[PDB]
Amino acid sequence: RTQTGNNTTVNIIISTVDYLLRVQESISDFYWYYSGKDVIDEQGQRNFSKAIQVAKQVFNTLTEYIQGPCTGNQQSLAHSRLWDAVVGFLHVFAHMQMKLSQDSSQIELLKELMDLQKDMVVMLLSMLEGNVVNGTIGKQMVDMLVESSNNVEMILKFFDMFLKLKDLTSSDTFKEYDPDGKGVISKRDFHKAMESHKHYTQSETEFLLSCAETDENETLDYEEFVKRFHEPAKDIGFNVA
Amino acid sequence: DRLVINTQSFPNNYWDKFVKRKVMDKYGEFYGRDRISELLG
Ligand SMILES: Cn1c(=O)c2c(ncn2C)n(C)c1=O
Repeated sequence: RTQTGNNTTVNIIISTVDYLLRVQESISDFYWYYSGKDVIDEQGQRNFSKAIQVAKQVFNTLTEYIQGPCTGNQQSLAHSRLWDAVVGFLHVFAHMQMKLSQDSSQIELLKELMDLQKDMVVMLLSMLEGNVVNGTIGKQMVDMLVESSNNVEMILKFFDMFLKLKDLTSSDTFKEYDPDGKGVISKRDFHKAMESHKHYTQSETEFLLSCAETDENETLDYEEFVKRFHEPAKDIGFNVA
Repeated sequence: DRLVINTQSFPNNYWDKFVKRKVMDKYGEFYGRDRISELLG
């Protein structure tokens, strides 16, 4: 941070802060490009994964910058810019899950992306820790969050949907609903199963039914629809929780 | 008391029977509106 012993010095932490700012801006405009066509080619995906790896790595650096409770590091970070880049990240994620909620192409990058969210919020809580009364830096975080509160909604309720509907799918309109319970439960079988539950909105449950991916006639697997990422999503939501 | 659910003067010395319609409105839209109300009466 300081490098006191020499005549002159720099603060390299500010340098990496602005570097990831530039990185963030780049990824956001990449989203702005892909935000209209939404039929994303191989190329943008595979380079984008590498950009994701950059974001992962720089968050790893960031975390280990605040690996301990190093205070003046937190002070510089409190006066640093970076929060806006986080806000833009949330904005990316919010729409990003929805376009990435579709295909075998999507789910890899989606997994990396929700991984990146997890690492980013790990970074956030790791720099959080030094609070006492209500946390001046925590007040700052509240400002950032309830500022960007709207795009927080999409990701959190997406988590809610994917979590509670991997939870629902055990039985009592599911396993006895067919003889086997493999997932030969049809599309509208599960749809009216949801209706008999009457828990969620029809819109996003039928959106899930759109992401049921049409198992060759009407049916839908139990794990392979939701769980295989939902429990990763459970980990992620646990972190944010 | 699984056999008293449908009974007519159900709080015959307690309070009031409007609580039956009240919990119909608590639950019948979820599961069965005319089913559970008729299950009560
Ligand atoms: C009908 N009724 C009530 O509804 C009631 C009550 N005490 C409280 N409630 C609410 N008593 C004594 C009562 O007779």
